[PDB]
Amino acid sequence: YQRLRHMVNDKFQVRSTGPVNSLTMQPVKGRKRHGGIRVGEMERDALIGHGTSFLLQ
Amino acid sequence: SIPDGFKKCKHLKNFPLNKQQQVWLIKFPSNVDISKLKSLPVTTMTIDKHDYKIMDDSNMTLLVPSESKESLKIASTAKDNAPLQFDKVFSVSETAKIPAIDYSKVRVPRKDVPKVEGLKLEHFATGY
Amino acid sequence: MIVPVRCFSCGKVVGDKWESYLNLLQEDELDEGTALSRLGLKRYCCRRMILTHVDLIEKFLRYNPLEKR
Amino acid sequence: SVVGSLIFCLDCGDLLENPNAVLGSNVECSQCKAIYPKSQFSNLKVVTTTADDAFPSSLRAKKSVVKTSLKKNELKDGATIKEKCPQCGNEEMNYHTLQLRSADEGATVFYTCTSCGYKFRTNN
Amino acid sequence: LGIPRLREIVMTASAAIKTPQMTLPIWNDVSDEQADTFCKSISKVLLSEVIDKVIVTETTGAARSYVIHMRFFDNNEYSEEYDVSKEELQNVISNQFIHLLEAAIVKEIKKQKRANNNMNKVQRDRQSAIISHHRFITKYNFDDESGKWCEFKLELAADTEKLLMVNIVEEICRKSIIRQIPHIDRCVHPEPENGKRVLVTEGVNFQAMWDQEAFIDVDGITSNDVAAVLKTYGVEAARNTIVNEINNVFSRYAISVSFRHLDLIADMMTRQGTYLAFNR
Amino acid sequence: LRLTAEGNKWRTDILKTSVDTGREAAAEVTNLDKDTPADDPELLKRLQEILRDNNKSGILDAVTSSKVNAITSQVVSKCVPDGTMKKFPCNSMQAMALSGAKGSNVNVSQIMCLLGQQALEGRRVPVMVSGKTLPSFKPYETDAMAGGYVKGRFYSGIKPQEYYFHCMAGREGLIDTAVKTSRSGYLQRCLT
Amino acid sequence: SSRHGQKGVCSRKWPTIDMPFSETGIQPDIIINPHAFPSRMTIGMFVESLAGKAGAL
Amino acid sequence: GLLNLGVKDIGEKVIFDGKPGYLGNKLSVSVEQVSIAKPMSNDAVERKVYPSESRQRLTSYRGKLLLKLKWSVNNGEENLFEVRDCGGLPVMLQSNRCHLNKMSPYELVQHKEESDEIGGYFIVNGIEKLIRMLIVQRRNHPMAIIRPSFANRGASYSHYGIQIRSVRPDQTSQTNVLHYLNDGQVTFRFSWRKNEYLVPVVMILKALCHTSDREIFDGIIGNDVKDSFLTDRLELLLRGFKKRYPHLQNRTQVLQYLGDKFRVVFQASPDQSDLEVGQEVLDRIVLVHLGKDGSQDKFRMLLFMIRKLYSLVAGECSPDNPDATQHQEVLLGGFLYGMILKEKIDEYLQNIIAQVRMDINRGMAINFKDKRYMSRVLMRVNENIGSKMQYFLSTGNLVSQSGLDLQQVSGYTVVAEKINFYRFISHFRMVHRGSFFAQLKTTTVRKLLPESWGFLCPVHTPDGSPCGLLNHFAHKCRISTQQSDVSRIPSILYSLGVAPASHTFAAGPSLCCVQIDGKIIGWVSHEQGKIIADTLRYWKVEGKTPGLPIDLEIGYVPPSTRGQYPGLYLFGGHSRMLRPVRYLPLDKEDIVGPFEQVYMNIAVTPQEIQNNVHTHVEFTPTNILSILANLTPFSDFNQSPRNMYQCQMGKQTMGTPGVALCHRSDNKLYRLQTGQTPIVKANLYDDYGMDNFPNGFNAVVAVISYTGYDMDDAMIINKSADERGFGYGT
Amino acid sequence: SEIEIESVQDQPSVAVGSFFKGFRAPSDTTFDLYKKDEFVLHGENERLEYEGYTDSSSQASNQYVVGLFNPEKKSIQLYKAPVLVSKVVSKSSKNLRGPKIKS
RNA sequence: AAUCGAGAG
DNA sequence: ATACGCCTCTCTGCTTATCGGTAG
DNA sequence: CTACCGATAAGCAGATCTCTCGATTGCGTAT
Ligand SMILES: [Zn+2]
Ligand SMILES: [Zn+2]
Ligand SMILES: [Zn+2]
Repeated sequence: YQRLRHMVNDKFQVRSTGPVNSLTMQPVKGRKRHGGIRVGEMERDALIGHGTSFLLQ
Repeated sequence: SIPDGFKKCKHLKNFPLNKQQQVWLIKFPSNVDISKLKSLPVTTMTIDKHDYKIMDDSNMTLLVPSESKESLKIASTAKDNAPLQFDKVFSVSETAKIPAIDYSKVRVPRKDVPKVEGLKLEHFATGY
Repeated sequence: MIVPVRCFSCGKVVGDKWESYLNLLQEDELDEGTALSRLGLKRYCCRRMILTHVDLIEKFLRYNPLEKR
Repeated sequence: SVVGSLIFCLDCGDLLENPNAVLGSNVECSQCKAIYPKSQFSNLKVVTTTADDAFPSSLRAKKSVVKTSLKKNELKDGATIKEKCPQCGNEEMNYHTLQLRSADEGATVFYTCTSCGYKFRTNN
Repeated sequence: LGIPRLREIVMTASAAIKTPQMTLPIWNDVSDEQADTFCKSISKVLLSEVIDKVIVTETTGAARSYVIHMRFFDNNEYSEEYDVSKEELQNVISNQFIHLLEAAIVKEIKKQKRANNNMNKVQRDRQSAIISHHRFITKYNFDDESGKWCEFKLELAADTEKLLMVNIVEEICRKSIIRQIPHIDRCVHPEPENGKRVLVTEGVNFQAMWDQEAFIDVDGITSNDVAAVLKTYGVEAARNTIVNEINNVFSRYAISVSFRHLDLIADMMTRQGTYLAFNR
Repeated sequence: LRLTAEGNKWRTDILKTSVDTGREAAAEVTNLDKDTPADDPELLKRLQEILRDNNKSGILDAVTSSKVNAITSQVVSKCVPDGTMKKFPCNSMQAMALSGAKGSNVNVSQIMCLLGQQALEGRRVPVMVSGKTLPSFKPYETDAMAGGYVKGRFYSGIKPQEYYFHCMAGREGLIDTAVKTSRSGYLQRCLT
Repeated sequence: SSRHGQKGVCSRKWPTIDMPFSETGIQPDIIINPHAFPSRMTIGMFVESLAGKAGAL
Repeated sequence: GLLNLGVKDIGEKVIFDGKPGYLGNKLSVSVEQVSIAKPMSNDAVERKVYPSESRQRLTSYRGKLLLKLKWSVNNGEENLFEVRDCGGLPVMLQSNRCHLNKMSPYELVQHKEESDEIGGYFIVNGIEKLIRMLIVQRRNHPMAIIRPSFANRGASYSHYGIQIRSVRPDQTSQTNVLHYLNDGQVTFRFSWRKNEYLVPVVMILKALCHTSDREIFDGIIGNDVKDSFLTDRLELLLRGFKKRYPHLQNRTQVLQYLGDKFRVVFQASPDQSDLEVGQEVLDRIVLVHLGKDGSQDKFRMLLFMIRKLYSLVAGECSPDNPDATQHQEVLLGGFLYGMILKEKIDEYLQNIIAQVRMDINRGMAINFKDKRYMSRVLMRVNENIGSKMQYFLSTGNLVSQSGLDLQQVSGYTVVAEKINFYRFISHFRMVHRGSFFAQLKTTTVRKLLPESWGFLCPVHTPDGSPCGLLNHFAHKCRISTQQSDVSRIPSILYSLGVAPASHTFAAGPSLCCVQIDGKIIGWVSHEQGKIIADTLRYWKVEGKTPGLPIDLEIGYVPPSTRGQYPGLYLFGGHSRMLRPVRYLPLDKEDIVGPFEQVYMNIAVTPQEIQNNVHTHVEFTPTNILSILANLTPFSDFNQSPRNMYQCQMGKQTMGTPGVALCHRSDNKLYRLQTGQTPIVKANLYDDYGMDNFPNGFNAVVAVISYTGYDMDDAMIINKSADERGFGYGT
Repeated sequence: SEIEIESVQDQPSVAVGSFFKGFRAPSDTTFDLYKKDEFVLHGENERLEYEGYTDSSSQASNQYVVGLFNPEKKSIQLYKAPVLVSKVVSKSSKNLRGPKIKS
């Protein structure tokens, strides 16, 4: 048995509040800089299709 | 522009061409002693304990010297202002003998993976 | 790198048997199985821990920062 | 001299001009400056047929001696398995597997009946 | 199939479908053999598909004559294979192919400046007509009795340098068409699907199949193309063929999509009376 | 994953029928006489024409594939489940192939009975310009194994040639999934 | 992972007493689901486990 | 050496001042010798510097590059020499420019490196780098090509064409593409600078050597004088040339026309006559692999290429697949270094000439003999050739003024990561087709073909984007790095029956064409050609005849209906791919290449050696696989995608990088604490010494559905084993 | 059967020329034979030059022979006559050039 | 911040 | 040393040139 | 007859899921 190098301490990230982007006042990119994750186009489309509108907002 | 180191042949030997004699063009490799060339087949001759192939094979012209022994005139005997094409041409080439495969020795049936020896009961119930 | 103190599966202390295994292999012309049986390793879980140890620490040790070479 | 539709000079080998493009009764070698009469060159003929792969036709396919056409009836796709048909229940139901969506995702099989023609592409 | 087809239907709404096809129901009394005869009579046949070989015999000795002797397949072969007659073939040769050939020859020249003839006087009038109507022809004779060959001399002038006169003939022979319904290149009679007899032709031209009422149920003529259906059948038929097409892709992959979804997609696409698409 | 002695006997007896399927398929695709020898010069000439022409190559690779797949189906039906030494419900491999928990009868047949013909796109394995499908096979080989018919099974391992053909097929699968990942969608974005 | 492309993340560290024990007293250090094999078809892992047990014996 | 051959063939670039038909004074600068040394430090008297120091200082490991110019004036009146250092040239470890060149394992361990260190990589800025091995078209072989882009190039262009890659002894590459035009004319294409050029093929034929037109007719058309296709095509070509260029009635006029046409791009000297500059372009472009003073050979080669193109367009020969290993070879990585060094020194000469020309155009205090002037002008250009090379290593960007025949600019050097020794050894065996093919949509280039049996590993290939592109080498596949001594093979072939080329007057695929390194030797029948190939292989295997090295590649191509173009082709050059095989007669090891393999029967094991079908056999089937693809146990029982994923994930484990980790400063290093040797392993596990770098641990694995926490892919680890150090790493 | 050899003539007696296909020459052409077994030939006329030479690469291995074979006997008159390649130049436009450099 | 390389799903 | 000035292989549509058909 | 149009042929503009790491980012003149 071989132990691969993709340990889980390099994968998890959590953000409640923190640093924000310069001109958009939105969360920064990157796990190591304390940034938020992206709710993209497909996430937006799926959040509309639920009829979940307060959730999407 | 005469090349350096090249000497013109001021005299040349003759060329006795007049069933009349045919003219043949024959090739030899450097590995043939043309000096003591005892004979040639028409075919797998042996020369100096070595075998050669002989077979048959016109662009190439014949340059026979004229009655001056200072240059060459183009050969012609039928009076057609055309070179007298060789009546027969032969070629000599090296040959080698390739060993036949000994299938009796090279067709080896597959040997099964050899069973280990000295194998005994290495596992016994607890308390034994 | 160096011999593990205990067998991974059961926990039988195999850390005190590497030198003895080497001696039984070198001095006597014992097979690995015979040497391990004479070493007191019966379960193949314990047998593998000494049969397959590589001992890379000896190679590691030849690079000593604190001794002139 | 003249070969088929071409004439070459006998003395230097340069390509002579086509006779019917120059003056009468004499043509000139450009290199040797020699003279060649426009006689002895009565015709410059070249007979050429087609590529024999030029015209791909159904008759050209049937012109051959090998088998060229595969009928729909004569093709038995094979790969018979004993899966259960969800439409009728005939035992035969052809198959084919095509890994999808990853180098690790599960396989899917294109189950196809032979009686009712029903299709079923079910992963599991 | 698949994403390319869905791009055509939904993302492009191309009028020029990559592979247009027509579905032509047959009357239940027309036999299968008669259906294949109808297929042969409808399908396009080029002049190339009936010529075995063409022998071009140039002779520059000051007119550069260019005798051409095009060999045909045996009549009993090619008539039975393509429903083509000797007279129709002769008309095609005498009318279309020679004019095309001479057009190609003059284009090449313009770029380049930078078995027996025992006539029956009918062939002689034909040859005189061809000679008059054509810019280079000087000889012409057709195997009227056997329909196996055709030879004609295309005489030229020594001003012009060498021509291939074989690649030219090959290209023109591929170009020229013996008979053709516009936009149709082939009518193939597949095996029935769901017990209904159908002919499928490789191009969509609705107004041309309406002639053969005796063979085709024109009430059932539906085709692959949506733009053509929208042109000749209106918006609603276009919506129906949109739904059937976008359902045919998923069925062949055995993927079930509720017809409500496809219906909503089709109604959004044809909401302006036209064949819109999901693009900018 | 094992069979019985008589199960393996059935398997080997049916596979011994696959010594002539490829040759007969070739002999009929070249419109030749049946029972024609595999070294016939006329057969080799017609096979060379088939190799040169892509459409005729497709015809050969369809007919031969049909016959060898028939042989494979015979083997699978005859040797499963009547050949396994351990049977359902005891046989866990067969159990989870039957129950749909994981796997399929195709996988079970591949492990226990036959790997069968490998098909690259719709045709068999590629043929080199010399008429050789592999260095090991002579030019214009009318053998099923030469054309990619893997008669081995994952229980008893596959020969080097069949291993190479199987690698061709696996690489084809990974290339297909590479194409799918590269060009996947934007249809959904344009619709939505 | 094993040497047969049988990767998989460590789900839980099972306690030794909760692990199944054999008649010889050994508890495996790795538990692999039997359902990994029918689709992957890595019979090499089966024959390797066989040979590794025999060699360790 | 390659560098000295390159500086030789570079030539001299001259400048004038015009100072009193006196064109001015002549200054022809050139470099005639380039020397390198193992790196030293001034820490007075130089002390040897070992790569451990470079690694530990997070700096580079580069020596001294010595350049001696030749400041020659007016055809050798006075010669000035100056040995100028040009910055630090990085060198690869375990090479003769490294201090570890022959150190035993004991010495290597003493000097802090490793027990069984392998070099092959560079150290730049404290980061290890390596030069990947690109795979390119086979050198010096004209292969018929059918390509749609050829016709897309313009009107009257067709798909057909012949492309040849010729290589100089410097190992630089020149492409000569023979397009075909539907009217009848053939257009020789080449590319000197980044721009391309088109030349009628008869013009270049006549610029080569004094020839008639009947000789061209006979050299392109053999005794096949009844083939109307050929006669008409060649008549169109000859008459078109005789029309468009009627005044060019001799070789000198043709050459002067070429020299007139090519003046500014070739940077021709104002001294050089048009005739001699035309000869310069002819010898610097056309079939460079024959070199200068080989005009008759180039003429025969071009006639061969033209007749082959007409054979292709008549459908009498099949196209040659450009992405099959049968027609390929690999750029070694040191040869890329040599070519880029030649380019950099060429730019260096151009820079010093630009400086002296700036001195001309700003002032006049200039004198070629003035050594003060020479020192002042040399010390005002940028002589950081070595720093340019370090940039090339550390970026992978090929900053070239011209660009070699490489179709890509970037992606040449990649880091050699030390996660794991499987990864490290895998860097040195991977072949990339190129980034051009990385960004493409044609799947067929990504296939696996029966032409890579034993050369490319069928298994070792990453999935994802680089699938089928980045494919590794079979562990017994060797790449030749030396030219075989072919000086005597022409002498042997003539004895065998290869009738000499110069006076045979034959051509066409109806006879065999015997060629060596892209240089026609003679012409012979097909039966006799097969016999000659057999005899060559036999005499090469029994190493008695001193004319036939073992690396000789006897590619015989029999007459096949619409197949590959026939002929007997011999090779001996660099960059070939070679692999051992057992020649059945005499039962001894033979060496075969991808070109010749696809026409010979090589039994996979001795049990199925058929009668009169086989002449070779593998030593073992296992040598067709890579090291990673051979270390997988019982891999013939697995499904192939699973083997491929193992090849990928063996390079991703946390094993041991090495043992000298106390003397390295790598950015990130994963190390396994306690490894073990496998109980069940391949034989080649020991041969490659993998036990020095254990990768995994033996574990007791239960195939059991017991937990419920491992269903899809997860697995359960015993907690007690984890507390006992099972699978621990730092 | 086999054919006997009378006498191999190592001294230059005959030469062989290969100009091109279908070559014919005037009755007043003669060629200058030089030796160094390599030869360099030269023949001139009013409008042409028969500039030729041997190929040293081919000659060092292969050697040709011209022989007269008696029908009424079993003997061959062998001779050592090498073959020279010949490029026929023309006096008409051999020395026709252009200006050295265009301004 | 752009690219380049390496990878995870 | 240091501040000014600068450099080879896709695929839909929408929009325009160009040398001739086309009703009154 | 004459605008007046127009079926070609030709030119031109835009796309082609999320995530984590590292390495590197340019050069000629003139006071
Ligand atoms: Zn234990
Ligand atoms: Zn002449
Ligand atoms: Zn059914």
